[PDB]
Amino acid sequence: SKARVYADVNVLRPKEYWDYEALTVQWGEQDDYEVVRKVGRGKYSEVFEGINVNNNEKCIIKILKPVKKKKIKREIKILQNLCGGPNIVKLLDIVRDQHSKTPSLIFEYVNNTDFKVLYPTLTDYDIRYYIYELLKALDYCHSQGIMHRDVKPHNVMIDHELRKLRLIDWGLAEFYHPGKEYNVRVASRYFKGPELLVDLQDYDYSLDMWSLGCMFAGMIFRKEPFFYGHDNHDQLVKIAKVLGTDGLNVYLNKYRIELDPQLEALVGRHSRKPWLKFMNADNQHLVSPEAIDFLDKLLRYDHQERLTALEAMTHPYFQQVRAAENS
Ligand SMILES: Brc1c(Br)c(Br)c2[nH]nnc2c1Br
Repeated sequence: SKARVYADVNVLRPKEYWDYEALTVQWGEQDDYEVVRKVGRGKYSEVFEGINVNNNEKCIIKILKPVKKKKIKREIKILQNLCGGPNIVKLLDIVRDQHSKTPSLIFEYVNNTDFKVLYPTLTDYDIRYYIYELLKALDYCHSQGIMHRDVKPHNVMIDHELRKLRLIDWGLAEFYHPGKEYNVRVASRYFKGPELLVDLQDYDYSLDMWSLGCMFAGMIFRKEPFFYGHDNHDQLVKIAKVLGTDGLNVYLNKYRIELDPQLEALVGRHSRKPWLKFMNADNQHLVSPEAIDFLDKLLRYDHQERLTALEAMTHPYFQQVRAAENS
């Protein structure tokens, strides 16, 4: 399997662009940034809200904990390559300490609304507007030969007050290379594409479109995790119960994959449940014929069949968002 679009972008670019292991970061000054309060974490990092002590501007400080070398360079190089792109979080500086305690990434400030409280307030047009803005980020990173791999509500920061959208946390992002076998342990369970669930390792940018599709279904149908599995195996079962098992079998046959007999039985046999069955009076105002059509073109087993981000932008569902953008 090879990406339908932007498959050879990294080949055409110099080795330095995509060879992140050979990256010699230019460290800034840790003194220029004070850490104020933790909004951060404990996976591969801690995120805080701080200020730039040279202009008093707020910023986001991400401190990398027990996450050794490869990954850090990888995230830094992808961020530098994308800085300036439409709706891509902006890496302002990269600092550390002279003596020991290591890594810290500085970002432009971002101001969120726990997506769980925001999504219910979104109107039909707001969803169209924000998904379209997210589409600009993915088409840009993809055209730059980069896969995000962790698209989910938490990583799509939305400042509704300012109608601003930022795709954050590129810690799981990677450069795309034709035929390369990637790690499938990426994304968050509910947004994992079928490829990752059946171990199809030579995936591509289309993985992000499946994640986007899961978010979209979740937003228009008012069903937060649209595909709510309990584990990686049960995630595939939940997907099969909606898309149907006939399409799953076609996909496996095409890419020559055979499921673990215990997983195959677990998935079983299911008919395709039409998208209209998730519609109700609660989400009615968000559903339309075009919204169902768009979603249908994103949530396809076969990654090669899914709409690319660019093609997604021209779907009729966005025609209004697109027009307003003219002058
Ligand atoms: Br909250 C938050 C914000 Br804001 C940014 Br920016 C992040 N980048 N990586 N992880 C992040 C988290 Br958690």
